[PDB]
Amino acid sequence: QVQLQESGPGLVKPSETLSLTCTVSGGSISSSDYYWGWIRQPPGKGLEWIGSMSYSGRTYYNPSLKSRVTISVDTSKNQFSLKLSSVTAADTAVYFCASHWRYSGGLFDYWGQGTLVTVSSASTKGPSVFPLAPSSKSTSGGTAALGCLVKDYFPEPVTVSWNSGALTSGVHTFPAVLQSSGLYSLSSVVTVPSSSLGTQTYICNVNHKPSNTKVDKRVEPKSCDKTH
Amino acid sequence: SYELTQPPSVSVAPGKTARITCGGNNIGSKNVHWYQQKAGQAPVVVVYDYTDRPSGSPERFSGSKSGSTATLTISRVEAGDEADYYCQVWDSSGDHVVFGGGTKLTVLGQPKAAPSVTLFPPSSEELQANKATLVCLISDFYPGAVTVAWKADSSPVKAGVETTTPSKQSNNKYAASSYLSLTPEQWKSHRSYSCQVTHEGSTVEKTVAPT
Repeated sequence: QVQLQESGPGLVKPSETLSLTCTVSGGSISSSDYYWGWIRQPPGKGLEWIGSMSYSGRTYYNPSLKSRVTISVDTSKNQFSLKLSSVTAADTAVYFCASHWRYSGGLFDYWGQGTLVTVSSASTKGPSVFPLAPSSKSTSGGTAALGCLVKDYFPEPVTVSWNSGALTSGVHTFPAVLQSSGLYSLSSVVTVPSSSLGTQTYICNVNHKPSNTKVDKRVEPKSCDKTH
Repeated sequence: SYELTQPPSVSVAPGKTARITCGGNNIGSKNVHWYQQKAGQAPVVVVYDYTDRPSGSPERFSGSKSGSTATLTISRVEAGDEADYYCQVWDSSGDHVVFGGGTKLTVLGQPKAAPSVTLFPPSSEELQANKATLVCLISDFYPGAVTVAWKADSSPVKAGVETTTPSKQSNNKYAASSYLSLTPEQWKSHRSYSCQVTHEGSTVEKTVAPT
């Protein structure tokens, strides 16, 4: 019966102030039977409740967040809102609004879809890529491991070819971590013939279109394990 | 303040019964609701723990309560039951909402596989650039749910860590990665460092040293 949808800015500059809005239909914001809630979820982590507000006036808060959160309702538009202040990289998350059914101790029975909020500068930054060299350890006999580290870039996405697409057998390119600083890192690996490590050439081709850079990176074995 | 404790991962064969636990200091005396959430969706409540009348849930879902461990029991479990389940309570200490950390329920549909781990130390290049990253690659594993601890001064490190969540790969198992962000001298100090991947009560460990 109750439906919710969030409106937000996508990207928010550090230190500044996040402001979301939620639109409801199928119930009035003014019901004594409901509270109205904000719930966030950082990517691949858990659900964190932010706060809940009643028309009546009562407002409940997440204790580690009370300091910086503000919540407001508007009966005329049948909407409600959130403001999160002095916003940091650790605030990047999907933010949900939900109806907060006041009974049985409180549950959220109707949810908006998400809205992702990344807090980061709007700036654009290509990546430094370094070689992940193959080791005596990076071998389980015949199969060796080696790759490229694609560190500190923004924003998504990044594309990683090997040699030049000329090698695609045994290449898993991992998803990227956003890491508290505002930046992304990813790695791409490739398994190879260890017997011919010292005769071949393995080159990462890293493309980050949002910066028009495109890095080639040759990954030679560990020089001190050279085989001559 | 008040905490709810959930296992990070749980795997059942189809048709078998899944038990998901939620630990809180006498959780038994409070309403305990459960939420299902599938990838890229919002949570749906799957246990309405109504006060003073029967529960609400789809067939074969049932929330049970005992002292200090609520339980979400899914019987004759089905593939489409694969999800993260969250328990939620009200800590009226307090006056706030509390969720557990969530549990990936995996409905076993292919043979179990331990993780193939691979740790990479900082590159000499990156070191010369006044940085240092450790890189733990985890691959060829099912179900897709690992937890990763870094340390090895044997002391738990955390604080430098970021870890991806598992993802389907080419050969239909799962892959994941963790990073321990250092500075060259931090790397220099300790004799060792280890990435230790827990996977279904198992543990594959790897270690590196500034040799």
